[PDB]
Amino acid sequence: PTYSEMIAAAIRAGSSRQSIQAYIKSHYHNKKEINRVLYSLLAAGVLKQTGVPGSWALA
Amino acid sequence: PTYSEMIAAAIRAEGGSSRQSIQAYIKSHYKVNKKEINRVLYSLLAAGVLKQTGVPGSWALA
DNA sequence: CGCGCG
DNA sequence: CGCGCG
Repeated sequence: PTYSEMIAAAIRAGSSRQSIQAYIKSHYHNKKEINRVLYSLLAAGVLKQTGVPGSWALA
Repeated sequence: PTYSEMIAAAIRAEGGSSRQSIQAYIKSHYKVNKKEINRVLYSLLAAGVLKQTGVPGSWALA
């Protein structure tokens, strides 16, 4: 479905960008593209950051 | 001339040079983006040709 | 190496 | 907004 729901499913299943990226490919693109979506949701209040590497979780 | 030669020439003409300073000098003396300049500046930093002196940081010969 | 950057 | 990154 939409990238936000696929990322939400990855977190439900603190998850990193690499974890989220691997969940989407193995269940359903490049590091830059996924990062843009992750930071767009962070700007909108859907996600929260917890570093190096970037760990993501649902707000 | 090579990027190292253009960058050095930009640094000497400064009256301590910023990336935009080096970029503007090159673009009006030879008319040759941000990633390509920073690639060379930070490479010449690694080889000891240049030194940093902040945000975005100023460049100078070593 | 965190990088998403326009 | 520092970004050079591969």
